[PDB]
Formats: sequence, structure tokens, C-alpha cells
Amino acid sequence: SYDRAITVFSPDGHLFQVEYAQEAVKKGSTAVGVRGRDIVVLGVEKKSVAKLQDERTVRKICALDDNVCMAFAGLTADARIVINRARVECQSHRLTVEDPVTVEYITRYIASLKQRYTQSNGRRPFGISALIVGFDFDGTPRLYQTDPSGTYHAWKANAIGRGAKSVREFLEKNYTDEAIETDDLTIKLVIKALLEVVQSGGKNIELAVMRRDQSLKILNPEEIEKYVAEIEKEKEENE
Amino acid sequence: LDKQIKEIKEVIELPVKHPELFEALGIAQPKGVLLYGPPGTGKTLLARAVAHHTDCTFIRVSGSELVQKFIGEGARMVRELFVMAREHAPSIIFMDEIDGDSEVQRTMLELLNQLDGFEATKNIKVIMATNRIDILDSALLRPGRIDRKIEFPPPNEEARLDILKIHSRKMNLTRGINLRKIAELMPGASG
Amino acid sequence: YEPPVPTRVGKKKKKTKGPDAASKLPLVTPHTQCRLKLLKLERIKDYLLMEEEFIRNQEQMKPLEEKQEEERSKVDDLRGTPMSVGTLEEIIDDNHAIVSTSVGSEHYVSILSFVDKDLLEPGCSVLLNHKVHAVIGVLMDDTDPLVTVMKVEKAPQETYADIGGLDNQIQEIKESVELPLTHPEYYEEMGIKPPKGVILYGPPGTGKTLLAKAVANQTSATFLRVVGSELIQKYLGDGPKLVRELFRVAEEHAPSIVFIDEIDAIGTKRYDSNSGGEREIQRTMLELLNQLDGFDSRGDVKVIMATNRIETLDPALIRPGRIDRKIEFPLPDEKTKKRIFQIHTSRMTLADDVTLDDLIMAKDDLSGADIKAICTEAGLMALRERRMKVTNEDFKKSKENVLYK
Amino acid sequence: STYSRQIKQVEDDIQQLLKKINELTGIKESDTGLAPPALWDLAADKQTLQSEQPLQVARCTKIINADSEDPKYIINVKQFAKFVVDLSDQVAPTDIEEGMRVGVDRNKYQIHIPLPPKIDPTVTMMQVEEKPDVTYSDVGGCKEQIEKLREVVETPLLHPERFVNLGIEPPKGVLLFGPPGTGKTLCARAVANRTDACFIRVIGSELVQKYVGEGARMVRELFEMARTKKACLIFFDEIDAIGGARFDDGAGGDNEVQRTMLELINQLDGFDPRGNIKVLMATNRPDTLDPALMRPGRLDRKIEFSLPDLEGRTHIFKIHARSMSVERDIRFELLARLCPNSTGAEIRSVCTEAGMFAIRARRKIATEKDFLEAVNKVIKSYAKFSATPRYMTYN
Amino acid sequence: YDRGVNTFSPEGRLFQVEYAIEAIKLGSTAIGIQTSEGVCLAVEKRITSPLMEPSSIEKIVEIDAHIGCAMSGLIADAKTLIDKARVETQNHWFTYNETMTVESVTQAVSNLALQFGEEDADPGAMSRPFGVALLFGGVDEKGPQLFHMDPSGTFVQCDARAIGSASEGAQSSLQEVYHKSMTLKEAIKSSLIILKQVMEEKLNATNIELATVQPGQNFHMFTKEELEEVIKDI
Ligand SMILES: Nc1ncnc2c1ncn2[C@@H]1O[C@H](COP(=O)(O)OP(=O)(O)OP(=O)(O)O)[C@@H](O)[C@H]1O
Ligand SMILES: Nc1ncnc2c1ncn2[C@@H]1O[C@H](COP(=O)(O)OP(=O)(O)OP(=O)(O)O)[C@@H](O)[C@H]1O
Ligand SMILES: Nc1ncnc2c1ncn2[C@@H]1O[C@H](COP(=O)(O)OP(=O)(O)O)[C@@H](O)[C@H]1O
Ligand SMILES: [Mg+2]
Ligand SMILES: [Mg+2]
Ligand SMILES: [Mg+2]
Repeated sequence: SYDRAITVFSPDGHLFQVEYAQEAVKKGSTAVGVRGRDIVVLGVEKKSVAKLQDERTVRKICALDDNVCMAFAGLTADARIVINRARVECQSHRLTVEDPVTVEYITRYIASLKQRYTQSNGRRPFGISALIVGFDFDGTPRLYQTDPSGTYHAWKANAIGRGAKSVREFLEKNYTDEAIETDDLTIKLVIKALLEVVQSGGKNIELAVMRRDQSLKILNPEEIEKYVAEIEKEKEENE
Repeated sequence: LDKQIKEIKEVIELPVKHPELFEALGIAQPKGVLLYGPPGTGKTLLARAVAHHTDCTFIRVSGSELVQKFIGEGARMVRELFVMAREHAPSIIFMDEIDGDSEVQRTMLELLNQLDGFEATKNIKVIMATNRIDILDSALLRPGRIDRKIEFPPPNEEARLDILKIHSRKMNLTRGINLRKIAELMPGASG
Repeated sequence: YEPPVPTRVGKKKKKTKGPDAASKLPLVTPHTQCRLKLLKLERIKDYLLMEEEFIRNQEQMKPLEEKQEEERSKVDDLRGTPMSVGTLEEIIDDNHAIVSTSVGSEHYVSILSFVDKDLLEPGCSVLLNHKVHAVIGVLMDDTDPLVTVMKVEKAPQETYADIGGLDNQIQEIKESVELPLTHPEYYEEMGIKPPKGVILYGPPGTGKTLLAKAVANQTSATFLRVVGSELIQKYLGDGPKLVRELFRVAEEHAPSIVFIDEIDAIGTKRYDSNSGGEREIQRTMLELLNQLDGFDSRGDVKVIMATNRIETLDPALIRPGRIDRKIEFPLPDEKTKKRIFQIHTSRMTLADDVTLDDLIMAKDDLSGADIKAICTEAGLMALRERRMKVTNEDFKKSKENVLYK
Repeated sequence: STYSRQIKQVEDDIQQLLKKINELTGIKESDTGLAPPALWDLAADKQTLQSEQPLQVARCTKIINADSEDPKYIINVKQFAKFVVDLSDQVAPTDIEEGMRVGVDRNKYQIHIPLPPKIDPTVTMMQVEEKPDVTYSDVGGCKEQIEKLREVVETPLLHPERFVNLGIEPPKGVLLFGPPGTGKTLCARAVANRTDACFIRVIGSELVQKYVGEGARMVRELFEMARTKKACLIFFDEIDAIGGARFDDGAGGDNEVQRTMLELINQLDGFDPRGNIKVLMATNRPDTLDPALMRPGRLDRKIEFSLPDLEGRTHIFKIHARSMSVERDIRFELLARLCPNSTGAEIRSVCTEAGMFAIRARRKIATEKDFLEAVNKVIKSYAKFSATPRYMTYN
Repeated sequence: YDRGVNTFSPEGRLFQVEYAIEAIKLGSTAIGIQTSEGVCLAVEKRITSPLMEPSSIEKIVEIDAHIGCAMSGLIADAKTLIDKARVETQNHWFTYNETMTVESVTQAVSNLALQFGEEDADPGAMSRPFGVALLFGGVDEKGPQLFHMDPSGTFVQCDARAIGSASEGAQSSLQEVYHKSMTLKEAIKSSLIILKQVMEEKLNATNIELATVQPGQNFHMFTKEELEEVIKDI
């Protein structure tokens, strides 16, 4: 067996393998998640849309369970392992406690799984960051973000990927109680956040939504194009 | 090499003789040419021919330390030859890679970088002759560095006959030599 | 016997070079055409009238031997002809020095009064009398062939307007090489010296050399361009010697901007002509460490470095104090790609069926060099077909040439 | 504007006057290295050209019959010839020794004046003649380091009386080592500014030369010229260029450079006493230095320039933010806490970048937010290129 | 690199242990004070964005009803140490039907530190030290007790210990304010005073955590209303 310390402390006290894994996240597609009142929203930039690419197979928004889904940013191959590992534990938790997994628990397990790979012999850290969204058993919307180090935090709205810093700056200024008053307004906030880094427009936006007591719903391109027209229309009257 | 002659003409002859064609077209004048093919295919033959026909001074940069006294007493950097190149503009600077890292390809980068936008005098073209194009550095293969890459495939049956006709003219030939058969008897041969 | 004791402190020449000499007229303030400037200028004029009258009176009763044209005519007689060119080896005294002729023979000669004693340093070229070898002048060394090569005589035609999408990159480079020279007051009022060094790093073709070309276009300082591969020399020590000499020329032509393009090529490329292996390159690197930030005080010399492989550089080379700013040059996005295409097709004569939007997605990893090469080759296709209008087919065949094959 | 006409009239008259003044005064030209005519003692120069005859530089080789009253001197006149000559009547017999340079005439080649030993012009320029503008007050967080450096390289020269009385032989060498930007050369520049003895700056890359035996030769002439002075200081910046440890890699790997280090080691502590030279070595890679060079008697003191602590980083922040137009309530203690392991060079960049965020915003005063953004840009954003993580292993 | 994890410096220092100690200086500042009336634990959340929920940043962890832990450095690494502490506790209760002493709990977690190796180690063995300093605080037979743990596995009882980024500054202030015979309210107030002076942000009831373990009472997480009561003074 390969038993070698891949992740070791730098003399300054940094785990460089963790930091390098976080750099791979910054090279991934921008994923934006906004937690509303009665709906949770995940928006993922589709990078480059080749007309010969089956959009069904390449999907950065995946459902761990009937009430929890996450969008990632980083190495696509690494994320799928985390998603499958979380999906297996989603069913293990359900068979044991006879209750669907809370958004904290699946975020905690994924983060703990990430940290284990930063302190185990022969394993490099996972180079992906996850935007976990869902609803608890009491109906409270919850949005969580994990990073390759293994730390997890709850966010009202957050962005991961190449344009995370600009979008999070945008989300800091526009995320208000009024902006999440209705489901449509919550959807428009993600598109406004995504359009700050997405250049062409709604063609490179993949938006998926989850409502309380409902499964994850992927928005069709026409629905997204319908929303983009509304922001474009609303831009004129504000000028 | 009729195709190769036309390709090198639009890149080395047209910018020198007619700079207005490129200005009207709105494109930068070519400055770097790469002739690649098997040895003995005529890369140096064509590069010398263009310099002879466009009245461009032909400078061969082999990196030899024997000719270093003529380039300059400094000899610290290869761009010191540009002083002699500017004095004889239009000039064609030719390096042939015989084939550590290649010094001819290294000299390409130093000359091409100067010719990019840091050279005031125009009509200073540069040529490299190489055996293979997949061994080149990624810096040379980067678009915008070499303005045109010209291939010199080994002569086919008809091209070998043309080469055979050219060189046999320098001999006392009996009438009726079937040079076509002799060309057929040399498959996969160079010039 | 006792050794002679020099009265001059040190053995080096005066640091000041190329001054106004006796014409160092004072900076009369303000420049506005008012009375006190007229009053100030009159005082300068008055003392000149006093100076003119006094000097004329002395020379009027000066002996015929002692005249301004006679003494200069005499000076040639003491110098004689020819004037042998030697090398200053050591300054024994104020009027005594050891010089060596071109034949390698040293002579202990006397330095005459009319020689500029402040220009005398060991290793300098001196003019010696043919007979007595006495120092009778200092030959202003002509510009070295190495000096001419670094110096960019004519500013490149590429301006900041010809750069598309690098708004932040352009802004950062200005505060370190342009703003300190054009507007030094901003730094002085803030109490900070300008950012010392700058390095431009990113994928190939992203515009690193182009921004330096834009910098060289709009600069009043001397621009010296050196490729990193030029610092690899054929003999031991000449690598460090060339780096030492490159920054000496920068100090002479102060203020100056030194552009060490392709800095990573000093280590990422190994050549058999370089006698010492990686060890000689390391010594060259250490010499460059001293020049960027070392013991010697640095004048108004700004250093710009460019590299597509910044991970291969010695971290001590690009440390703060040596290279303060590390400007990244990312691959162009959709907005920048359209700007680059419009930049390189502005002088073109495009056809109505040519759309730049389709050419934007020619490749996912499209750089500015690829865009310019696509356009340049596309025009070459039109030149082959004897046309001035570039069609979509010309651009279509352009992509399959530069991007593929 | 009413004086624009009168300005140009007096400006043109002035410009005509300097051109007129320079006509009689002279001083036009200088390309042949001509001094201004106010310094022309042509009467003395004509006498100098006749009374003072030129002298050829020669080296004495052997003194024959020095005991007797007819001592013959064999001289080597560079590339000219070799002659057996006698001393002039104006020079004492005891003033010329074997192996020393002398001045000889062109007629009988009799030795006329003893001369200083030949020294490479490159080595001569290696001595510092303009002191740097850095004082010990410009170095923060290096208190204990600075006292140790001064008490070896500054105190014995300044106050030698307190060492001879107690029979004390002070250390004659200090090695400054630490990660880049920690202040090794900055402290050396402070030493040169304060020192009154001769200071020679040597860069290890300057001792690497094309031919075989040059680096050792330049070291020999370096200490030979240093010994011609009562007290001297030699600074070896980046000693690791030539100070690497000796090794045998089959081929001649670094054999020539090792000889340069061996010669330097011989001068520091060999058969002959070094003299009154106190050497100062600075390197960021002390692990590569030869064990014999890292030995007391050659490098007696090993002053380590480690990364500054919280108190030290606060001190460096005050030094570099002394002339800044900062706000009233800049929390420099907080800023020092935001960069745990950061060199003094990074702190200087943080101060410079902090004023850059304010200059960008067209603000004449830098707020605390600018320093906060400066730390993020320098300490955090530029941490990818940081030399600290790799160089703490070497030190 | 060439160096292994279990390598000794020429000065006798374990390289990876010292490097993990430097990681604490990058973490948030945590203050723990031992008082005869109880042990107070304070820590700064270090909010980096308004959108992040401060409630999610749990830097004070209930080890048991009678012992709590404050963490600084790498928060992700402390989860393994905390889980073992919460497992070692309730294992002493399972076998001895009593609450484990705070010293024993810290000792058990300390043994986890330094159990890292490259070769000749179990597949589940760790590769690097835990770059987190813990501040265990609770009540036992010996009354209230505060213990400080470091990535070196060295645990020691401390009357008032401050760990984190401002450990040097807060410890000096702690010595100027700590006396053996004071009340817990003063200990809570003094910790908030020291924290407020060292935080980058402005101290309020949402960017800090305060925990007290009093005799008789259990481990208690200070709420926003309780935090506002003591912050309103200073
Ligand atoms: N952002 C840009 N805007 C406009 N033109 C650009 C841009 N980037 C590149 N170019 C064009 O590309 C040409 C070649 O690229 P350039 O020489 O600047 O590359 P570089 O980024 O320095 O890379 P390298 O030296 O690694 O190949 C330039 O002459 C310029 O016209
Ligand atoms: N202790 C310090 N106090 C104040 N300023 C400092 C200190 N240390 C470094 N600096 C600043 O950082 C700069 C770094 O240059 P310096 O010559 O000190 O580096 P160094 O230690 O010799 O590095 P290198 O190993 O790369 O040669 C100095 O010019 C100075 O402005
Ligand atoms: N296509 C050709 N036609 C006529 N002669 C040729 C041709 N190719 C090569 N030669 C002959 O070969 C000789 C050397 O070829 P050269 O051009 O040096 O080869 P390379 O192209 O490898 O440099 C020339 O003297 C030339 O006469
Ligand atoms: Mg050939
Ligand atoms: Mg370039
Ligand atoms: Mg230094």
C-alpha cells in the first residue's frame, strides 16, 4: 500500500496541498447559490457550451437526496466521488434514523471526508468545493459551502469558482429581504449574480431550483431565457 | 518547389517590394519564415534564391566563433548582428538547424523578439531551416511568432525529374538519356 | 622616502555625468511672466555684465603668451600629436598615475593640470603623450556595442489603445513605470517610494510583451530590453558580467526601464554552449538578485520582467523589494476577445459576411496572439487570391492553419 | 503677459552673455577629458614635462650583493625586458625589497621610486566610497542581532582600547543568514554607513571568472589591498555563489569555484595572520556553505536574521510608515498580527501598497482599510510567490 | 520533499510539530480564564462576509455537559480531536459511571497528537500533526479547570491562557487583569475587553462566542441576548 504523507505542513504553517486544491477550485466554473424564504436556488455557469456536447451528462448540480442537492466547482472527476460518497451516506442515515438527512449532516460528512484526505497517508486532497442546498425537516431553507480543507459554513448566498470574489461582492450588495420576497425574485438574484461573470448571457447559465416539500427542478433554457429578458427589461426602467 | 517559391514570395518579396499591399490589407508585414523538411530538400537553396532575387542581403547565422570577430568584439548577445543587418537592409537572416537545447532555435527567439516591435528599421526578415517541425519549442510554435511555415517534402517522381534535369545540364550528356527512368529509380530521395 | 598621499578622497570618478557645467543657471521661480521674474532675470543679467566687464579687463592686460586662444593653442603643444590612448591602472597621487599602453607596458607618468581629474578612474581610457606618456586627457568611451543592443532607439508603435481587455493590468504597470515619472508628487505627498519591481506572468500570447511595448511607447526614460536566454553565456562568469553590465548601462541612462523578457528562459532552457551547468545559471541568478535589491544603491531604474512560467523562477528573485507587483495576464474572455479582434481588424477591409462573434469561439483557450495570427493569416489568404476584402472563407481557412496542423 | 516681451529680451541677452562669457573664459568641449581653464597651470606643466621624466613600472626580482656597497638589482620591466640595474642616489637601499614594484628610467633603468603593488581595477572598485543612506534606526525587529553585529565589526574599531586592556581578541568575522527580505544586506548597508574604516563590498557572483585561478587571484588581491589599511571591512554578499561545500562528482564539478573558496578560507585563517580585516558574510542559503568556511576563525559569529516576531513586525511597520500620510488610528499592532511569518520586505511592500490604494482613489491620506487591503494583496494574494516557505528549510 | 514527517531538527525540534505550531498564529484568538466560580471561554468568529451565518462558525464545542473546548488554528483538524474527546468521554462514563476529569480528557486528546507517521503505520494513522490549539475548560472534583493543548501534544493547566493570532498580545493583557480570587462575571467581562481590543472588526454579540462551565451548572453557550448584556458595558 502507498503510505506517504502527501499533505504536510509548510514551515510557515500552511498545508500547501490544501492551498493547491483550493487553486483548482478557482479554475472551475462559477457556481452560485442563494437561500431564499421558501425556495433554495443553485446557479452554475456552463463555461463553454459546445453544440455537440450532451448537456445531460455534464451537470454540476446533482441531488444527493430528495431534499438535498449540491453544486460544485473544481475537478469534475473528484466531485463525482464526493457526490457518490455523500449519496451512499444519505441512504445509510435514512435507514438508521428513519428520517431524511439534514443539510448540516451531509455537509458535515462531506467536509469531514475532505479533511480526512488532507491528513491521510497516500491521498491527495479533494480539489473541489461544494455548494450544498436543501431543506430541513422543519422546512427551513439551508445553504452550505465546503472547501478542500474541510471547513463548512452556512451562507445566505455564496459563490464558488473562478468568479467567486466578484459575485460574492455582488451578492453582498443585493441580498436583501426584499430581494428574496418571492421565488421569482430569488431566481433573478442568481441570474444577476451569474451574469456578472457569464459574458454571453443565459446560454451559459444552468439554473436548478428546489422548493419546500418538492424535488430538485432543473430550469429549461427557455425558462432561463424568459428570466433574463425580465432583468433586461427591468434594467431599462432603472435608467 | 514551385508551390514553395510562391509561398516564400508573398512573405519575403511582397513586404519588401510592395509594403503598400499589406497596409491596404491591414495586416502586419511577415518577418519570420520556417522552412521544414528532410535534409537536402532545398530549404537553403530557396532561402538563398529569394535573397538573390529581391536584392536582400543574405546573412547565414551558424553561431560559429570563427565569424564572431566580424559580428563584433563584444559577442555577448546574438542581437549584435543587427547592426550589420540594418546597414544592409533589406536583409534576410538565415539559420539552419543541423539537428542540450537547440542554439539555432534559441537564436530564433532572440531575433524574433527584437523584430516583434522593438526594431525600428523594416525589411529585416528572418528564416529558420529545420528537419522537423514537432521538435520546435512551444515558443516558436506559438502563433504570431513565425508568420509562415513552408514544408519541403522529399521530391516526388516529377519533382525528381526536374531536379535531375537541372543538375544534369552541367554535364556532357549523350542525347537520349531517359532521365524519367532514372527519376523512377530513386524512390524517396532528396534533391 | 615616503609614499605620496592623495588629496582627493577615494579612487572613483565623480558620480555626476553630463551636467550643464558652467551653464548651470539657477531655477528662477515662478515661470510666470511677471515683475519679480523680470527682476530675478535682471539680477542674472546684471552679474553677467559685471562678469563680462571683469573678465575682459584681465585678458586685456594679460600677457600675449597668456591668452584664451594662446593657452588653448599652447595646450596642444604640451599634448603634442599623436595622442596615445592608454588605460588608467592606479591613481598614485593627484598629479601622478600608472597607465598602460596598448602593448601591455605600464608607465608611472605625471597627470598634467589641464586634464579633467574628476573623470579619472582605474580602467578608464586615458590619452597619453606620444613621447613622455604623461596623462594629457581622458577619452570619452564611445557607446559600447552592448549598450546599443539593449537600448530601444525608437519607441514601438504599439500604444495602450492597441491593448484590449487588460484594463487592470495596464493600470498596475503605470503606477510602477509611468506614474512615478509623470506625476512624482503623488508618491512624495504619500511618503512612499514607488513599487520597486514588476513582473508580468501568464499563458503565452496574453499580452505580456505587448504591455511592455505600450510602456516603451509612452515613456520618457531609456528602455533596455533583454531576453532571459541572452543571460546564458558561453564562458564562466560572463553571465554575471552581462547582468552586471546591463544594470550599469541602466544607471548611466537614468531614469531607465529594464525589461527582462522571458526571464524564466534562463533556467528552463539548458544549452551545451553554457560551460557551467545549472551552477553557472545560479551564479547569474545571484548576480541579478544583487542588481534588483542589493548592497549598491539603485538610481531611477525600474525593472519589468515577463514570463509564461513563473513557477520555475527562484522565489528569492521575485521577492518583495526586488519585484513588488506580480501582474497576472489571464487568457482573454468573451469581451476581451471581441476587443482584440476589433483591434486587429480595424485597418482591415472586412466583408459583410464576416462576423467576429463566430470567430470568438474559434477555440476555448484563445489568446491574443492566436487572434492576431488568425487575422494576419486571413489577410495573407486574400493576398494569395489577389483581394483586398477578407471573407469568412479566408478567416475559416485561417483558423485551420494557425490553430491546427 | 505685459512682461513677456521684456522677458525674452533679457533672456536672449543673458543667453548671448553666457555664450560670450564662455568665449573668453573657455571650457568649451571635454571629449578629450579637458579640465576647465581655471585649473590650467601651464607654467608648471611645461616644467613638469621637462623636470619630471617618465618612469617605467618594473618589478624587482633579486638583490645581488646587498651587504656590500655595490648592490645590483634585477628588475622585470613588464613585457619589455629584464635588466640588472643599481639604485638611484635619491632612494635608500632599504626602501626596495625583492618582489616589489619599482619605477625605473628609460635610459639606465635605475630604480627611482618604489610603487604600490599591482591591484586589479575591478577589485579596487569593490571598495565602498559613498556610504549608503541606511542607518541602524531603519532596521526593526533586529535589536539583538544588531548589537552582536556591531560589537564585532563596529565596536573594536571605534573603541579598541577596551579590548587590548583585558587581553581580548574580538571576533573578526560575522555570518548573516536568513530568508530573503529579512534584512541581511540592509544591516550590512547600515554597517557601511556608520563605519569609518574602509568598507569593501564583494558579491559572490563577482568572484566567478572565465579563466582558471582568477577567483582565487581576486581574493588574494582583495585581502592584499585590505591589508594596506589600518582597519578594513570586507562584505561578502551572497557568499553561497562561491562558498558552496566541496564535493567530488566524478567530473570537475565546481572545482574552479571551490578553489576560490579555498583561497578565501586560506586568507581568513591560514599560516599568515589575516590582519585587521573583519569580514562580513551574508547568505540566504547557509546550509550550502563549506564547513571550513562556517568555522570560527573564519566566520566566528553566526547572526541569524529570522522572521520578525509580533513586536519586531510592529517596529518595522512604524519604520516604513513613518513618512506615510496615514490616518490617526492606524492599528499597526493589528497589521503585524495579520502577517505571522512575513519578511521585512513584505512589510515595506504592504506600506507602499497601502499608499497605492489611496493614491488610486485620489486620496491624500491612507486609511486603515488600505493597509488591510495591502496585506491581502501582499501577504495573501502574493503568497504563491513567497520565498519564505522554501528558504526557512535552508536556514 | 526529502524530509519525512518524523524528522528531528539539529536543535532537537520535530519539524512538523513546530510547523503546526505556526498554524495557530493564523487562527482566530481564543481566551480562556479559570475562576473559582467557573471557567470562561471566549473566541472570535472572524466573519469574512456579511452573507456567512455566524451561527455556523462553531469554535466552542460541548465536549460533555461538564467540559467545553475552544479551538484555534485549523478548525477542520479539530473535529477529529473533538470527536475523540466526545468519544473518550462517555467511554469513561460507560465503564466507571462517572464524569472524566478535565485533565484526563485533555490527556487522551493529547495522545492523539504525535500519532502521525509516514512508514510502518496503520492505514488509518494520520500523516501530519493537528494544526489546532485547544482550550479545554470544565468543572470536576478539583473544581473548575482550564487546560491548553498544542499540536505538540503538550497539555498544561493554565489560570488564564489566550491562544490564536493575538495570543502574544492577549496573554500580556491577561496577566495585567488576572487575579486568583475574582468572580466569573469579571472573568467574562475581562475576556471580552481583551478580545475587543485585539479583533480586526468591531465587537458585537454576533462575531464572538462566550462559554462558561460553572460548578453545579452545565456547559452553557452564551446567547445573543446574554452576550448583549455584557457587551453593553464594554
Ligand atoms: N490583450 C491583448 N490586446 C491586444 N492585442 C493583444 C493582446 N494580447 C496579445 N495581443 C497581441 O498578440 C501579439 C503577440 O503577443 P505577445 O507578444 O504580447 O505575447 P506575450 O503575452 O508577451 O507572451 P509570450 O512572450 O509568452 O509568448 C501582440 O503583438 C499583440 O498585438
Ligand atoms: N528588519 C528590517 N527592518 C526594516 N526594513 C527591513 C528589514 N528587513 C528587511 N527590510 C526591508 O526589506 C528590504 C529587503 O532587502 P534586504 O537587503 O534587507 O534583503 P536580504 O535579507 O539581503 O535578502 P536576500 O536574501 O534576498 O539578499 C530592505 O531593503 C528593507 O527596505
Ligand atoms: N528541389 C531542388 N532542386 C534543385 N536542387 C536541389 C533541390 N534540393 C536540393 N538541391 C541541391 O542540394 C544542394 C544542397 O541542398 P540544401 O538546400 O543545402 O539542403 P537543405 O534544404 O537540407 O538545406 C544544393 O546545392 C542544391 O543544388
Ligand atoms: Mg541541410
Ligand atoms: Mg513575449
Ligand atoms: Mg541581500
